[PDB]
Amino acid sequence: TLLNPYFGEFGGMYVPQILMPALNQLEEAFVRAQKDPEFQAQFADLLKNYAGRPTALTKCQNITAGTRTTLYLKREDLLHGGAHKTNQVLGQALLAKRMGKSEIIAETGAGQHGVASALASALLGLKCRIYMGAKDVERQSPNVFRMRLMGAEVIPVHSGSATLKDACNEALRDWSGSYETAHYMLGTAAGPHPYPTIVREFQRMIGEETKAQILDKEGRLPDAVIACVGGGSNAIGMFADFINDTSVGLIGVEPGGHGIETGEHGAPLKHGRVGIYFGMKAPMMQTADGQIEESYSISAGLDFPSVGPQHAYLNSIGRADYVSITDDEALEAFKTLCRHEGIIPALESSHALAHALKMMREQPEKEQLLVVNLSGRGDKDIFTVHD
Amino acid sequence: TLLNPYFGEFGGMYVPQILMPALNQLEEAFVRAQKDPEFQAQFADLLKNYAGRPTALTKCQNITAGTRTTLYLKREDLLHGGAHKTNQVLGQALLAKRMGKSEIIAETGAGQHGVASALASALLGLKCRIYMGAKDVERQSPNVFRMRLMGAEVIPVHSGSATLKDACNEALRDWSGSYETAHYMLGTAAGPHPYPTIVREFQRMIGEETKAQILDKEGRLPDAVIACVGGGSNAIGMFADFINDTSVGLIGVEPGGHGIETGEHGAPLKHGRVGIYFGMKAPMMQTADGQIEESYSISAGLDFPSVGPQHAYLNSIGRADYVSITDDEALEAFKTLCRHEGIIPALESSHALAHALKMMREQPEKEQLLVVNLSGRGDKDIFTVHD
Amino acid sequence: ERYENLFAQLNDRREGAFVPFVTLGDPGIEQSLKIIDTLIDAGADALELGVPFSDPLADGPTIQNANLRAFAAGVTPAQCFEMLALIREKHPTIPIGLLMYANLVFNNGIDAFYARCEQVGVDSVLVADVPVEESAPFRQAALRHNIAPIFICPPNADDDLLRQVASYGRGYTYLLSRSGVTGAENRGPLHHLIEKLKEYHAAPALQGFGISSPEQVSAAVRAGAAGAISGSAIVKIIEKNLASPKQMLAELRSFVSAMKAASR
Amino acid sequence: ERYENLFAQLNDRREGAFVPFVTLGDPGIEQSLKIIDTLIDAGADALELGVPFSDPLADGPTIQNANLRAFAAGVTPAQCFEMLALIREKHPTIPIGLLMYANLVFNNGIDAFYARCEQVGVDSVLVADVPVEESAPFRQAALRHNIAPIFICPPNADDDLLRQVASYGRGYTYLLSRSGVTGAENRGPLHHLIEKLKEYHAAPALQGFGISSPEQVSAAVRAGAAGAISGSAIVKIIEKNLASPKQMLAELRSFVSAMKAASR
Ligand SMILES: O=[S@](CCCCP(=O)(O)O)c1ccccc1O
Ligand SMILES: O=[S@](CCCCP(=O)(O)O)c1ccccc1O
Ligand SMILES: *Cc1c(COP(=O)(O)O)cnc(C)c1O
Ligand SMILES: *Cc1c(COP(=O)(O)O)cnc(C)c1O
Ligand code: NA
Ligand code: NA
Repeated sequence: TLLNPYFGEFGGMYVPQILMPALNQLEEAFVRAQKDPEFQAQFADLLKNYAGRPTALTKCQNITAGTRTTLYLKREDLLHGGAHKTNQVLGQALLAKRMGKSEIIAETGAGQHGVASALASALLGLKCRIYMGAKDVERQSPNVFRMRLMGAEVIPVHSGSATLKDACNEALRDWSGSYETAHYMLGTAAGPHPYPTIVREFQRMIGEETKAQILDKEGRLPDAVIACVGGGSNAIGMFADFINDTSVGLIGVEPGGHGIETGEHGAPLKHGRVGIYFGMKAPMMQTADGQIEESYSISAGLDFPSVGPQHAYLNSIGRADYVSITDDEALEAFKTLCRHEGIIPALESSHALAHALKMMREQPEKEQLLVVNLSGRGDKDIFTVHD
Repeated sequence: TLLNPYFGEFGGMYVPQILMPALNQLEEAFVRAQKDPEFQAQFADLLKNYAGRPTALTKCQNITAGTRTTLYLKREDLLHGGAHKTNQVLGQALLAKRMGKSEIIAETGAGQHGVASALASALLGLKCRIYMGAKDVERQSPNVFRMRLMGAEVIPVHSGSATLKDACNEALRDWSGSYETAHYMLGTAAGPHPYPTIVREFQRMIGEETKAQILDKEGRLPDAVIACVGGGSNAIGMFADFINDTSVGLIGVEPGGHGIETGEHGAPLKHGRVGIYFGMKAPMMQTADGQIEESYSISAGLDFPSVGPQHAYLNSIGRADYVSITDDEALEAFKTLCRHEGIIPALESSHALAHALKMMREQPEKEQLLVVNLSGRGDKDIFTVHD
Repeated sequence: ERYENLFAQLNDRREGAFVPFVTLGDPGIEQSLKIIDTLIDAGADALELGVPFSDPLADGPTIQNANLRAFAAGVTPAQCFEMLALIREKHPTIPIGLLMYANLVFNNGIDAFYARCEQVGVDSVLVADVPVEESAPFRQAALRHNIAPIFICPPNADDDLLRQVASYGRGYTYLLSRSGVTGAENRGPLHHLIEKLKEYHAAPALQGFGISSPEQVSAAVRAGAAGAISGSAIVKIIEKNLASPKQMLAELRSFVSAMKAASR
Repeated sequence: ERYENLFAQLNDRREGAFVPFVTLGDPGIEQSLKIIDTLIDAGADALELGVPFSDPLADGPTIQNANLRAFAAGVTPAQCFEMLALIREKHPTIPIGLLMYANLVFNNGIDAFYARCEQVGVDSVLVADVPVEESAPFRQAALRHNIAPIFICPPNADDDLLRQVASYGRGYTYLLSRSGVTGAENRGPLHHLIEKLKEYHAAPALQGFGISSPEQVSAAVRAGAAGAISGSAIVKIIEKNLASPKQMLAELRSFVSAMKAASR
């Protein structure tokens, strides 16, 4: 390969032999594109004029009143589509086009990646196919309807647990037989190389913009940047540009569900076991026998049963620290931001907020300059937090 | 008064004597604020760092393929809150604060103005009271819940038709007895002076930004700018900076409902009768006896039974032209933008799009540089266009 | 000259005026005509009559419901003028004032509305949503048809306003005892205004808003006002006795007799 | 040396190998053991056995359901090794190959998995989601415990891949006749690959994917392959006859007898 497929022990290319040329093709295209100023100018144009880049960096004065913490929120909730996912899909769509591909295959759990893939394909003239577990489709009619309105074909998968896991299975099954005309638009910074690297590079704007913005407004780098971790894309997008700034802490928040001790959570990085699945060697939600399990969280978007290999690596060497936040903890952060700042955060993003809130509240007198990545809008969750 | 309350024959200050000092107070505060660089810098900061200004100007290549029309969309759908209304409420909240006021009174029909008023008050520390007709509250639980989550008190009005009209009544009734501590945050470019002037000035960014953006990208001013007209705020915000550019056409689109000929519409400017109501002399939805009527449209947000006085004036002198678009026409534009551009427009905004689409389709060979004001996001309408 | 004559008469008698308010057509036309005759027989010195409007923004719940009840009966502004003509044919000297909202008088042309008032025998018109700043055309049209244009003097009126109200108005000056809307719910010192208006030769003042008890009308007279207006207290008796028209009239009688006695 | 011996034997007989596939525990343990004995009695030359996995991403619907049925019965990898030991205690010479997914062999440690295979008498292991690029540890562990590491040769393999597959594999070379997943649904010329593999002294090739009729196995032998693997066609007979175990065995017999006859 042209690039290293591993981040220490994690990563790799664990896919059937038949799919190897597809991965080697994608890697070469990515390396070329990254060197191509024309591709770069095209990506920048769509990001700016279509998606709404650069996104705001908002100071939250009300929330921190009475403490020595200064909190800012990177406004990815203001990106077209209402989530950070949009950045990624635009670049991957241009990559598909650069390869002479005319079809897009995509997986989705909560529906967000599907909506993002459907909009990128509509705009760029690609035929989009989306796989969604039958359980998720039933539970996600608004997003399925959005995907369909956007011209995408939505296909329910009834195999296994009929959820994300299984949708991810069907997508690769399809891809192994259609890679010659279709490109698989993977939804997170996980899966077989070159996906973890590609998604990071197409999500990098986030931290790059956050750096310039904080330098302008505070004349200093942040003490720590915090992000929720479902599969790892919004988190790595935030972290990347700060990795070499050793004084800047990198904190990833995994869903604790009803509590780690109950077993009802979605935190494989800190509480699962290393396994090999989804074309990757990484920490996983797994039975003692090695049967793949489901992740649980009040937030549907944090249900990927594993985690990006770069995170597992950043953790092992001590560069980044990972923690968890329970459903109730995230509900509280959600409620709090609504009332004090007038911003409705996605329940996914609320896990990151909840942790910055703990950091503040636990040590009110500590001088701290914090940045939370508000990865998405919460209009989506109004009914969930309602009942 | 310090400023002219009329736009030709339209406008005025038709409120009970008791409310006159409140209007004269507001006018003085506005004149001062407009002169105050500190107020200006504060407004600019909130607009940029909190709301997401400047919004994008997106070129729609797919939609115009095969014609000689070039179409751009001013992306107000990307503003915090998902609608243009946010610009307005931030300025009015700062005005309330400049006056030493600590309470906010607000009216809402579809729920958007209420959500915008609730978020501005949460952020700026104001106690927000919102009036909503009992029919609208039943029909708008998601927005009522959003308002409540944001700390606002929501009050159902059961009088009259229990809709916008009646909510507007209750707000003034409240204000006539509480003007000393509370400020009435009117939701559109209508009502008694100084509201039509104030809302325009706090919505002016829209056209000002559109001008610079089109000059940069096309090196020419647009042939015409198009906007839907419910009460008139998004439209006048777009028009204002172009009024003195005589070569630029100004087109306002009113809802035609089931068709003008059926009587089931919301187009008072072109098909109603001049009356005196809501503290204003303006075209109105009215019976032959002079009893105030309701506006009808598939879009709930285009239900204000009258129209801003500046529009009635711009029409009378021939500076701006007003047309209408039916429910089915707007549904088609909604469907079309979703499939070809990957953008879900508010059904309100879809009336403006539908007209630019007619302009194109009717004369495909006419060279035309058009700008549609996409006043809002359409996630809101997915269920409506679903059934 | 009906108000002029009435006031001279009450002055000769060292009495204050008691003026009840009701919505024309509430709860029905025939019952409304009946309510009005009872009001006069029990001692009303003059009448303040509201024509049903869809959006009465200066009125509290009680009067809001009066309009709703009249609407339920199907009363229209045309039927109101018919009602008004008969009330005058029955009572030649009692001053009659209309409570109007702007759209109803502007609707068919301002001049034509005042012409109709004259023809029917109306004495004055108060347009609740037209401040002095916007009054020119209504004032002029009223005067042209021998109708008194009534202006509202807020409890916090500055000198310029007092001077304006005094110069423009006729019939009576509407002295607001309170901020807010109509309602016997809230009660809410006018000595200074009353004296200043007298100084500027304003039309005699009638205190309105919140007046619901006899002590309130005697206090109004004592302060220097020529009388008091009572609406919600009156309409509440109608609301209460809808299922018994006979009970209604009897109850209305006792109240206005009590209220009128207090002005003596 | 089971595959080595088998191939020499079939060569002496100028015959091709017929290798059926089934999921261990489908539809139940006792019925599965029974299915396997029937398969052998009807003429199977070797066996390809899948252990139930939750996420079989290289398998079409038919085999996806086989895993589901085994799961419904409660079959676990531990019960599978017990099943495997008994199958060997009953049949001493038939080559047995396992179809595995990576997590199941890495789960308890790679080395320990191959040690267990040896102990039970397994002859080869194919890990469906481990390409040659990622095979080192599996290859090494297999060889260390006298287990043949099976590699897949795609229908579009380049020279470098052919050379790699030939060097690393043992037992047999898995010749994919098609792109995509397992399924008798899709059928989908391998002469060049077959000749090139022979050139590089690769283990004898067994063609797999889409083989569901006797003409297909004779064609495989004619092209130069040492045999053919058939899975979905086999599992479909189980699926069809779930309500009649006796009917199942009888139907399985006819099919593999027919399939085996075609390799002669
Ligand atoms: O004078 S009429 C009836 C006033 C009733 C006062 P209240 O006793 O019910 O408290 C009137 C004047 C101004 C505005 C609205 C109106 O209805
Ligand atoms: O060789 S086993 C069974 C192959 C059956 C092929 P078909 O006849 O059903 O079409 C196997 C190999 C590779 C990947 C997945 C597998 O299950
Ligand atoms: C899609 C989704 C996630 C899950 O995220 P990863 O970034 O890949 O971990 C998190 N937040 C939001 C708002 C999402 O939509
Ligand atoms: C609030 C609303 C309107 C109605 O608008 P005015 O601008 O005041 O005419 C139109 N479009 C959207 C998206 C709205 O939310
Ligand atoms: Na996860
Ligand atoms: Na309107």
